[PDB]
Order: sequence, then C-alpha cells, then structure tokens
Amino acid sequence: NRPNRLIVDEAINEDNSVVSLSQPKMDELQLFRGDTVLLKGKKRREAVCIVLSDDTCSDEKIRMNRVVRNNLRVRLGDVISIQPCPDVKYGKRIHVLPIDDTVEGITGNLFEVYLKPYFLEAYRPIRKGDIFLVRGGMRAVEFKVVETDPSPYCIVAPDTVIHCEGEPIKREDEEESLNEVGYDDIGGCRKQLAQIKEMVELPLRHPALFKAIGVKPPRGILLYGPPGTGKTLIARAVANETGAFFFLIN
Amino acid sequence: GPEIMSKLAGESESNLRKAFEEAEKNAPAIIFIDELDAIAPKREKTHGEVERRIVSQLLTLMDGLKQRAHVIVMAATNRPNSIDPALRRFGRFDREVDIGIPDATGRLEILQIHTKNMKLADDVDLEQVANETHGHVGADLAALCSEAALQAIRKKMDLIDLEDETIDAEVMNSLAVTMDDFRWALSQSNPSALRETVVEVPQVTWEDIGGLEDVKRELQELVQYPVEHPDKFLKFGMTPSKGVLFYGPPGCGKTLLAKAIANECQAN
Repeated sequence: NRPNRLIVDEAINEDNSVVSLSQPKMDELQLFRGDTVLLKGKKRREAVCIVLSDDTCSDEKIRMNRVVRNNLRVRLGDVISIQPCPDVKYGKRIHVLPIDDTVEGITGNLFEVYLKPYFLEAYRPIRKGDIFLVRGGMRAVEFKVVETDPSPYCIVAPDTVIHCEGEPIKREDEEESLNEVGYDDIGGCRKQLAQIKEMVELPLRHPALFKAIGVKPPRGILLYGPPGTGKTLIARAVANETGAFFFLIN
Repeated sequence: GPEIMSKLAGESESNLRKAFEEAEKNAPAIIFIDELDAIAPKREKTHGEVERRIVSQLLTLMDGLKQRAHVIVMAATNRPNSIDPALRRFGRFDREVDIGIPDATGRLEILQIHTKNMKLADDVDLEQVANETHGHVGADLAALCSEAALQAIRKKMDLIDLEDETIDAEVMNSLAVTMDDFRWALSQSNPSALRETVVEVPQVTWEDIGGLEDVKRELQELVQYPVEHPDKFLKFGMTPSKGVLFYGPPGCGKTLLAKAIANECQAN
C-alpha cells in the first residue's frame, strides 16, 4: 500500500510552511532535519513545505494546519503522497498578489508590513498556486502565489526580491475562506470536540458505508451549557471541516 | 412600548420591521425602545400566542443587525427581571448599565439643572434640600421645584391678576423663590417618592467618632491597602480579608465607623 502515503491529522504547529511527522517514520522515508518535501492529494495538486519531528504525532499520520490542508484541497482523513524533493533550489524573483476580500480597509506598503517580516529569514518554500495566510496589524491578509521565477517550486530567501504588482484577484469556487470556522478556531471544548467528532466523522465522510453497513449512527445531538460558549460555532466548524452542507435554523 | 402593543395583531410586527428598516438607512443611528418590559416579559406574563410572535420578531431584528450597518439599540425598564432572558443573550443586549436613584451629590446636581432658568434667592440652599430628600428620583425633584414655583407665583402677580396670553418680562424677572417656598413643597404630600435601597457615599468623617485610632489604622489595612496598593499584596503574595465583624455595646458608633471607613476610601 506504499509506506509513503499518509493521513492528514490536526496540527499542533499552526505555522503555514510546516509538516509534522513522527520520528520512526522519517527514518523509513529517508527525510532530513529540514528537507523540502512534496505533497500530492486529490484534484491533482502539489504543495511544498518543511518536514519536522513531532513526538506527539503517530506513524501513520501527519500534522498540518488549514493552510496546507486547503492548498491540497483535502479534508481531515483524505490520502496524500509525501516524497523527498532534494532538487528544490533557492528562489530569484517572486511575483505574488493578494486577494481583494482580505485587504478591504487597509492600504499602503503591504510588502514592508506583511510580506517582509513574514519571510524574514524563514526560508519558506512556496510554489506557484499555493495560498498562504499572513496575520498581523490586528487582522488577516491572504496572498496567492501567482508566479515564481524558479518554476514551479522555490524557496523564499531573505535576499529574494519580492514583487507586489498590486492587483486584486477573484475568488475561485473550491477556495474555502480561511476566515471561516474550523477545528482550530475553538477552545476549551477538548473532550467535547473529541466526542462530537468521532460521532459524526464516519457518517459524514462516508455515507456509502452506513448505507451498506447495518450500523445505526446518531441522528440528533444536543448541546448543553450556558449561552456564550459558542454552540453555533462548534456546529459550523464540523460542516466546514468535513465538507458537509450546513443549514441553520434560528 | 405601548405604541407597538396598541397596533393590531399584524400591524404590530410591521411597525417593528419599519422601525429598524428606517433607522438602518439613516446610519449612523440610535434605536431606543421605551417600555421594553411591556413587550417581552416572556415568563408568566407570556400568556398567549400573539405576544410570543411579537417578541420573536424583535429577536430576529436584533440578530438581523448586519453589524456593518452601524445602528445601536438602547432600551429601558423598571427592573432587570422584567425583560425576556432571550434578550439577555450575549449578542443582542450584551451590555447592561444600572442607573439607580441619584445620591446626595446626585440630587444636588439635578436641582441646579432644574433651577437653571428661575431666579433663586440668597436664602435658598439647594445643598440642604438635596440632603433631606431621603428617597427622591429625578422627576420627583422636578415636581418639587414646580410646586414651590407655584407657591412663589401665588403671592406676586396673583394679587395683580393679569389675564393675558403673554406675561410681561419685568414682572417675571423680579419674581424670586424663597427657602420657605421649598419648605412648603416638602411639607405637602407630593415629595412622596418611591424609596429603595440607597447606595451612596457617606458624608460623615472620622471626626464624628471620638478617639479609637487603633481601629482606624486596622480598617485602613483592610480596605485602603488592597485598593491603593494592589501591587504590594501581589508582591508579598497574601490575600486580602473579605470582611470584619464589629461587636460591643449599642450606640458606640459601629454604624458610624463602617460609614467613616467608606468615607476615607471614598467608596460606596
């Protein structure tokens, strides 16, 4: 079944350009302490990150945040193929452009505020088509890698000239908003989310299974607690993270 | 409030819809609901279907606030437990401000505002009147000045009697209100205002209590320090005392002490 195909799990490191693996798994896959890896998933897409060692991670799982998660167009549970890519060299010049619905209200030098401190000696491996998120200035601004000189993939060095043409782009169909809800936007509900997820994981991710198997899944789940805990926030997070449809009834 | 409940069942929700609709277009704006208690007392007084539907209409409108449209909804009531708890939900009426009756300083401040147009005499001491209005609200103090003004009126041009649609200014400018006029107003049955739990700052110092310097410094360590030196308590790690019990024979200034220590901290 190829020991290089792993499953995307929740992330401990919320950094955009990091993929956490277990110690014995990197010994089987021949990965180093900073080797740029290449991820492949559904809808035929690629992404480049940096592999690190995670003690809390399991052998058959890989930790990654919603940024890398959305770039591969996959959800928690999908299959991805990781492989070593040592032919990735440094970048020269990189032309990137921001999204219109994430700059509404602010203007000026975006390079000095967001871009420069973000790539400040971080050596972040970006690729043409990737959509990364930079937080700062008490908000969040999304950028999409339009074109890089060392096509397709290259590493952003602190000497690499970063160009900003200043032209807002349209929002594509399958591009889920990173401003929306997710499992990484709710806290305090540890065991709550633990119970909730494993109750609605299988029936939502594979309806075919339950229509084939003679096992009854829970139909109705009730949420207790005082107002203000974020009841609605939890529910919408599951739907946005499982890809399932969401219809609210006030 | 009653304006909405006066409209027939159906036109009621229409007016509420039009209210938010008209105010949202005129942004920025402030939507003020008067007698909210008459609209949403959803507990035991929610007896019927018509009432519940009206409340929900407002609830939808409260949630219907798109936020980017800049309107703020204010309301008033007699007491917190009059309003429907569904409106207390953190997302609609989230901020709450308790505006109880004014204190001694409060009533004094109000009296000057209601007497800003009338010619007060020299013997008139508004500070004195504010202190002896044991349980008076803003409106009752107004009626106090009004009935006292009528007393000052029924002694001047009343003897002259000028039946006209316009009073001369020289006659009115010369008119003044005496301290006795305020005495007569207080003497009547009209200062009978509602009396509640009075929360005020004691106008009594330590000088009303002879000696006992030991309990003074003791009390200061208990209340003055954890407010004027909160950093010091965190420096040493100890936790402030939550209370003290006064014991002894009656009429030794136990009440006076408790007031005096609040006076030192200038607290309520």
